[PDB]
Amino acid sequence: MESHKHYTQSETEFLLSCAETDENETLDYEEFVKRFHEPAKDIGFNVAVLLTNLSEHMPNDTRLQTFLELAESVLNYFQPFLGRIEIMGSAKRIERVYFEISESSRTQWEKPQVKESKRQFIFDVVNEGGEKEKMELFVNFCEDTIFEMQLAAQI
Amino acid sequence: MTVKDMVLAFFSSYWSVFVT
Amino acid sequence: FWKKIIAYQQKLLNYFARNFYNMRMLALFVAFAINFILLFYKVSVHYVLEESSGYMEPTLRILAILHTIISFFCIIGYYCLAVPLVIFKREKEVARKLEFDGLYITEQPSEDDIKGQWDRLVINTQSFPNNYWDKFVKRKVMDKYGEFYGRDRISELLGMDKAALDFSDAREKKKPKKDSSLSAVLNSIDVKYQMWKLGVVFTDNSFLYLAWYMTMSVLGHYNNFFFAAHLLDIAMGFKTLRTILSSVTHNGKQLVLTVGLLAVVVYLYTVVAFNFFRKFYNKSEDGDTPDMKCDDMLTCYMFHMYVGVRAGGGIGDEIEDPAGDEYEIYRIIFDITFFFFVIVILLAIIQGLIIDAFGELRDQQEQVKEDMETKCFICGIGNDYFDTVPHGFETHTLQEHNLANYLFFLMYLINKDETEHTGQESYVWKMYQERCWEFFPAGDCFRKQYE
Amino acid sequence: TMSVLGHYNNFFFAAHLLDIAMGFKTLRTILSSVTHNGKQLVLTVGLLAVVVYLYTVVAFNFFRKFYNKSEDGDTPDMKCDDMLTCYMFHMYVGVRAGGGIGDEIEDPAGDEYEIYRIIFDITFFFFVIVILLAIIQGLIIDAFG
Amino acid sequence: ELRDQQEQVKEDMETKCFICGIGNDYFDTVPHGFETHTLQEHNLANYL
Ligand SMILES: [Ca+2]
Ligand SMILES: [Zn+2]
Ligand SMILES: [Zn+2]
Repeated sequence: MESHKHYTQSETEFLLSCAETDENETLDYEEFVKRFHEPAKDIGFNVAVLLTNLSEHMPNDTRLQTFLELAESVLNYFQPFLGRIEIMGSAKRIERVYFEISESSRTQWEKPQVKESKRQFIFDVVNEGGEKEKMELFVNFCEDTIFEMQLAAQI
Repeated sequence: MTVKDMVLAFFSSYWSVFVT
Repeated sequence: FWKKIIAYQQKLLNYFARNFYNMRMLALFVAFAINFILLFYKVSVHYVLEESSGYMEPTLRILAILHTIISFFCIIGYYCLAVPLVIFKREKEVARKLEFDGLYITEQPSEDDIKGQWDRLVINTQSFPNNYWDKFVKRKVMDKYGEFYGRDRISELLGMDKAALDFSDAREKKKPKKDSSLSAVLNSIDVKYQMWKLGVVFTDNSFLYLAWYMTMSVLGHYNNFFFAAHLLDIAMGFKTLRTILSSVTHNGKQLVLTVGLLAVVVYLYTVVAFNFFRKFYNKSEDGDTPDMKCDDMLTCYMFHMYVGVRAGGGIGDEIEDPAGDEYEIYRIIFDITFFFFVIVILLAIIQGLIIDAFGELRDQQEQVKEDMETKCFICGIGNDYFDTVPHGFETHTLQEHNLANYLFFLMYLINKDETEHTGQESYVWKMYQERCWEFFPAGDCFRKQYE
Repeated sequence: TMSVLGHYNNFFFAAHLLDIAMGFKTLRTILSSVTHNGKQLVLTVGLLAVVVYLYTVVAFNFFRKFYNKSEDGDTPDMKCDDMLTCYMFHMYVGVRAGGGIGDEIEDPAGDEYEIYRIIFDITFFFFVIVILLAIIQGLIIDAFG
Repeated sequence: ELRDQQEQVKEDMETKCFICGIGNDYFDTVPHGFETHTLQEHNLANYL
């Protein structure tokens, strides 16, 4: 953990003091990480989405920009994890809602079958698709895609 | 024997349209 | 016992589903090998394989056996990889139709569709929404059509009538513990739903294609020549030749009208020849052996359709020299008009129906590419507007309007909770439950909303 | 290599005329009509051959008494007594015949086959030299556009 | 030429109104605007 040159002296000494060292000088890193990283991931995701909302809804703020300068170190980890669903919420208001994206969800989306089905969908919707049902069939395609994605996930 | 009976057998089905 | 065999059959089914295309390509290669070794036949009324120093006669039989076996493997892996998805779509469509339109309630289907009539013996079964990740569709439809119609008149054709009565009765102090007897689950499984499921599968085109595949592979054992029909699987199964075959199968009807017009014109030419050119159709061999004449209408029509179309130079090159009087000019008009009207402007129509289709498919592809590259799929603003910030449109389609992000958001809303949603999540969930989709950005975005 | 081999034999200097195309780009506007598609052409040659093989096996199974290209009589040759020979005969004569394959074979006057062989020949004509050469000709005409 | 004529006719009836001739893009600011415009405001049947 000192050869990757990522953890400084203080971080190295902290991670060594945070070890189990239950008289045997041995640590089960499985439970160690599942204890010290699983809730850390969720709370870091929450702080990251908070900071992203603040940055996108309060620009030109140097008092916040200097805070972002120290926050990118943890904000970069959750970049392929925060979505931007620009919805129409309150009357005449484009609200940017965020949510969590599971690693399996972003893994089963890059499969060739789903990509080819999406390509064919875009094709036969741009060509012969209507206007009254464009979103209606987009949501039907979305439901079919997620169903086949769970099916390919439980196999 | 198929050079002549094919057209006759093909038209023998349209008798149900000729009756109506 | 039961657990150790179920956990094994599930793994076997998962293996067959994961390796569907691999076994498909392997069966294709086996058919290729069979048809290549079919290139070594001879005759002796008796078909004989006498062309090598052995090792070719028994290998054909073992390859045919292996091909039939692997085709059976494909027919059992398709039923485990693709059939759940099609039944999910069928259940989804029939359930939404029932809930939001009252199909089998107020707008009974007509006779011009088999799906609306075949989806009738599935709404009254016990496990109707087997693959819809919810079963509260019957509850929705009686609550929607319970007071406007007979409360019991709805549950009589939606099933569970006596079941719902017994459940409302058992809510009191009357409830036993149901027993589970091994080797006696045939009564527990729903037979009507399974019958409907097989009826849906036997209609699925992609399943009938494999069924025909199985028929030809089985007949290949009675005769070792039906394995040639398996080369059509390189086109009807793998979509690697669609760009080419979509040039002939795009028009369709136009081709049948062309074959239905060329034949009429050839029939007119045939009757004209029968009425005015008796002394010409004299295809005698060695002399004084008149044959292939015009003494019969059907024979003359067949002669025309078989020789004059394929002659490449009209019909005047397969008939006698038009030197006879009173016909020297009429037969010249006949032959040259046949040439100009049959193999010039009626094959040009077919050749333009084949050449225009390439352009039509290419134009469709370019239009699709332009609409996905010049507009956004969700908001549809345009590519030029987003190209004001350096490299704006691709960042817009990768962060703000990613279709994948919308898919994960829908999954998250469905799988998260019901009472833990925030304001926006509950708002979107209420619209999704009511199926309106005005929460999609119609013609505005976060960049057009602000500076 | 070709210029050196031209000394061992004075005919490899004919391969140097390909330099008017592969070296000088004065013929690219024309040659870019055939070399633009590429794969499509190989799929076409890989489909036409399959269709001709189907027609060949059909003929081998139902039209024995027709492939009788005898000269002077009583000299049977170029028959269908071999799969490879029949396949070669098809690929060499029926494709280039310009009128299908029914103009290089016997008259289909035999009973029980008078109609089946008519379908065979006319379908070969319409499917081999009509809609499989049209694909190649459209692959060449569309490339100019 | 005939295919181009058909596509031009379809585009002019689908991108513009027959009576006013404003355009399809302008009416696509209200959700599903153009078809409602051609079925309520500028219906040829209504004029007849
Ligand atoms: Ca809550
Ligand atoms: Zn957009
Ligand atoms: Zn108008």
